[PDB]
Amino acid sequence: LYFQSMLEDVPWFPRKISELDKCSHRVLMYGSELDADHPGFKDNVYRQRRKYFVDVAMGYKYGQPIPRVEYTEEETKTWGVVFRELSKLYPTHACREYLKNFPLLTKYCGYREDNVPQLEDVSMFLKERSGFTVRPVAGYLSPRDFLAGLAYRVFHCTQYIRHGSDPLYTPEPDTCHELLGHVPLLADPKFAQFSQEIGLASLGASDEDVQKLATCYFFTIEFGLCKQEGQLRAYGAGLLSSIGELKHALSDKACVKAFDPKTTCLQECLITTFQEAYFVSESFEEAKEKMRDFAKSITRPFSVYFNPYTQSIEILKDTRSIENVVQDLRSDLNTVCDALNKMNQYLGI
Ligand SMILES: [Fe+3]
Repeated sequence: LYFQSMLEDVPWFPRKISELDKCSHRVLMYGSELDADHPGFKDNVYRQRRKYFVDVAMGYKYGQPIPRVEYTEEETKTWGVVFRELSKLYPTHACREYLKNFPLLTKYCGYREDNVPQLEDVSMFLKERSGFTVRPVAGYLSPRDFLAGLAYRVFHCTQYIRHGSDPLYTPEPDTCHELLGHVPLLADPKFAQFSQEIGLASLGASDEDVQKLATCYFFTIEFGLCKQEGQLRAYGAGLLSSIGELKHALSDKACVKAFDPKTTCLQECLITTFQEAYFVSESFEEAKEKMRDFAKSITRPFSVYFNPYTQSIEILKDTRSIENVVQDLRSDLNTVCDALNKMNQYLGI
């Protein structure tokens, strides 16, 4: 009864991976709902495709594999233009994590200019490498629902291609943005943990706090820089997608600051580019540390613990669940000691 009353005071969140379906289908604005200033607003042929990707995404259910999508010649050509113009900047703008996983994506997921990668290939790739998976989404989800996905290391992705009239421009996150922006970093473990941190911190949180985490998501996952060996590199997906803002964030005429969760979450997210400032993290371990610490400030009666074996959320409400966690850590520390002893036994140190 005590636990029942505890959850009634906080917003609903999926406690099982199967319950995440409720978040995936709560689309506030479907992809077929083109904006008035959209370059394909009068394109009936384009609207037909946008409606097609919506229906495909709406048909997705947990456990079922992501259906293969036959992209048209125009859509592949549009992908090809984006793929080339961004590849000319990556070895000088993208972080080390990006350049390490991108060739792997070319090998296993078919990242080419003459072929649009399928989500099912990407999902199996990410799961095997960082535990992340992707889901097709029919449109825009609330920040609460999208972040809830990250708590399970599930990234909701679009499948549609931007309008072919201008491949170097997109008002919305098309599949080119997802595959070339988010995916190559999702394959990195330290980044995956960092992305999952934001998600776990949103579970059961207030709308005000969720909006803050969404802002932190914006100026990191979407528009973030990382200092690697003095040189400045972009890791934000929004930067790795826009060829113009990518070179700008690493230019001299751009205001560059450091990622401070309490201050950054108050910064204004500008959809109409560019951004007023770009925040920098030293690493994805520090970034994870920044969100691991920031979650303490968010008000909720409990703390959450992700169970990767059952893909569920453990609510730490009593001393029993807490003691259970500590005991597991004592077992893991024992394994650490064993490895230490075996190292002394063989390496003589
Ligand atoms: Fe994005």
